[PDB]
Amino acid sequence: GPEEITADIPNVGEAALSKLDESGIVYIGAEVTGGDILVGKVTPKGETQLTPEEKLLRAIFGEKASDVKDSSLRVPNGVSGTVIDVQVFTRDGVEKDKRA
Amino acid sequence: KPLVGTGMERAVAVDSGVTAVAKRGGVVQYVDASRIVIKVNEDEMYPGEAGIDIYNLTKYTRSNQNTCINQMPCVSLGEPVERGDVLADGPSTDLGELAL
Amino acid sequence: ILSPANGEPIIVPSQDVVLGLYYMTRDCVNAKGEGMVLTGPKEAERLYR
Amino acid sequence: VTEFLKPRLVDIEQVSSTHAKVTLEPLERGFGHTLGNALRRILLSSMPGCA
Amino acid sequence: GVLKIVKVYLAVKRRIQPGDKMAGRHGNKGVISKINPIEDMPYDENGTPV
Amino acid sequence: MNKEILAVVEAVSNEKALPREKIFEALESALATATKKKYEQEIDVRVQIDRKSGDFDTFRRWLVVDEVTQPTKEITLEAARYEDESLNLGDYVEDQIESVTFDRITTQTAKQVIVQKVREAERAMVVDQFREHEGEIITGVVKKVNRDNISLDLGNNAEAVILR
Amino acid sequence: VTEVEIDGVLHEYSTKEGVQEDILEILLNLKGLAVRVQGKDEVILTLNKSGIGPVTAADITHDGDVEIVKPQHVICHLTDENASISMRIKVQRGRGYVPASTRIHSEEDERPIGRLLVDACYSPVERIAYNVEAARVEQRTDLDKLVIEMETNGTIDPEEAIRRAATILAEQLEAFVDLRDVRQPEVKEEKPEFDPILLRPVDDLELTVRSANCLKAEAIHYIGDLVQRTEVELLKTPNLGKKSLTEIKDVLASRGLSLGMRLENWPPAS
Amino acid sequence: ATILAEQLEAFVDL
Repeated sequence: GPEEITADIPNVGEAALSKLDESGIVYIGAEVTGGDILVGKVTPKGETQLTPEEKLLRAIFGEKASDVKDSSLRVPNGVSGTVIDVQVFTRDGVEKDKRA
Repeated sequence: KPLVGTGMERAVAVDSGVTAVAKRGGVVQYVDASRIVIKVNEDEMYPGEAGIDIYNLTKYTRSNQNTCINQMPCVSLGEPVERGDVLADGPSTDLGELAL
Repeated sequence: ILSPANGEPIIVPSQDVVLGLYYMTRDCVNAKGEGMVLTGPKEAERLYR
Repeated sequence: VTEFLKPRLVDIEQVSSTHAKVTLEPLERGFGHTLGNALRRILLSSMPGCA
Repeated sequence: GVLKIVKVYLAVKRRIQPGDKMAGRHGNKGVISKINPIEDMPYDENGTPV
Repeated sequence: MNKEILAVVEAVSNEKALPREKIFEALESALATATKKKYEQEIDVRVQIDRKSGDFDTFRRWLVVDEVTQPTKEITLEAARYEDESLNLGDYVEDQIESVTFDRITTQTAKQVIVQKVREAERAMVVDQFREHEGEIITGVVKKVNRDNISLDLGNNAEAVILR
Repeated sequence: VTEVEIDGVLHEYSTKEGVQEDILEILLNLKGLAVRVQGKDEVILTLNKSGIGPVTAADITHDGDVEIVKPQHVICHLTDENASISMRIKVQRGRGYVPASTRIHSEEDERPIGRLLVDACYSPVERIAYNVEAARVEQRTDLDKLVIEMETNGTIDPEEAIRRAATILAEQLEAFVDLRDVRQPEVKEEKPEFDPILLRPVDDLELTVRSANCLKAEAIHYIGDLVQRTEVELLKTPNLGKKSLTEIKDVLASRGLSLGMRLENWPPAS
Repeated sequence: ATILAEQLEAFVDL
């Protein structure tokens, strides 16, 4: 399945999320420090469950919460700095982000 | 400006692209920190096309070596510039002179 | 301190320190204080400072 | 705060009973040289004695 | 097959500090070696430091 | 909301072993641990999701004992002299409500609880079914041989063992 | 100046339609500003301007104690017609010089994105020359009249600065005016075990004022004497629901302690 | 130290 840039992250706390907006991408001007997470994108992790009795559950209850894996983008540890801009390129069809 | 220069500053600055050279002379109708609006002199404009031109000065933007490039408008307001003059010093430039 | 290549001392004061000493251990003919007698190096040091 | 850091010395070494080596710590970022210089210029020249 | 390329920009204001590399215009390169305080530097007899 | 967990329990085709009562109590416990992971006030918040009436709603436990350890869930035998509690063991309240539900961690812990519970329930079902079959000749596939005793599988993850 | 915040700015690298200089140049100019404050040790000035003109120092909203030294100090140039700049400026007092990133204390300072951190460079003296000359004194010779010339920010007054520096020097000299073996190291300490929270009152915990008056009306002012307040000795309070009790359990106990512990260290000092 | 303090005496105010 394709990626998702949703602000929510299963494991990390709000502290590692507070710098983000509802769309995950950081506010323009938030002073980030090393290691911190800019985005904000989780990944489809699992496979080979093949339990329709749960797939059907997670077809309606967990199609969004099935195989999360937080392959976010974090600032490389060592470099600090202020964010001043966020460019966004979208694949048409997928509408836009609120930031976009 | 460097105190002891070799006179070559005018050429190396203007002949580069980093400085937003004024195309067609006129009066500075409206300056700003990022946008310049030059009302063309009454002659060097086509019959139609009131054509008050706009120079959009690129603000802080990445370099191919991660150095900010910022053009601040070195010109005042209401002053008249001729064709091919300097209107915004590029990165590490002053008054249209290479200022390293 | 002795380079294994040649037994000459590898740690030699090269520059910016040799100049210092060479200037110090020099002799202007008629400089301020010529002709005195000093009761020891510390004495002359106090005199110069 | 405009309230400085006064030193808390650690040693007064008295080799030879007439040749002392005092240490002081810490001083301001530049006070070391200023106090040393003032004290030296005073002791060398302006110090009443007898000879 | 890429949906949302999000580029983020980061601006760091790197001040000068020991270790940096400075050079005149005559190949006299060198490394900045100490941020000496303003007063300790030599100064002309009219007060202006160097 | 009530629509969410309604869909949850109803979409469960094996509601036989998983009726709405025990299912919704298990979901109460799931949301309990979910908010406890959200909050830092680690208090066992039994939900009472209002099985068929309404949406979710949270509580607060108080672990009646002479120990004030973790006072966030401590109100002792009679350290509740307000509101005319009239309680001797279990003096709890709904002091706070409205803990988020559409997040990731709630759905993940709910899924985990549901899978655990459905497997346990259908295991109990099959065990009782074979209890009906007791005293008969039941086939099955062996699972693993051990020198002292053998583990055989009967299908539906039904296990049996045969001793020395 | 040590801190600024403008309305439209989100980071010092931005622009603002209407002002000629960029934000960074405004920061540099602000740093160049010179001001004296008298009573307090920090203050929040405000500058509001609208319309074309060179926005300079004197056009700020001065208070009674803050005092700009030179008005024509140019801050920026409002060049568009209906351009508006409204900024707040935290101006503090200190000693010496301090850069920006070295001022980091917590994360709440950077929490408001509008926060901009100019590196404070406050040192009222800019250049200090001196020289001696022969003083034609009452009756002696080679007495040296010393002359000190100072180029300063008009912040500090000459005699004021001289006497402040002389006090600093005399005190720092007094440190060894009677030097000795004052060497510091010691061992075998006996420390009052109680945590300093106990000395502090309830309002030193960020609690709701309602529960504050509640524990007032239930004989609780210190914190070493609310730990000497059994758990039954709290909820009896007039009108404790859960919220005031929430604050109580939060800022008294949940921060590490209990809602009343049978302790016997307090009082070791009260 | 004492001689320099006596030098300064006419300046400090504490």
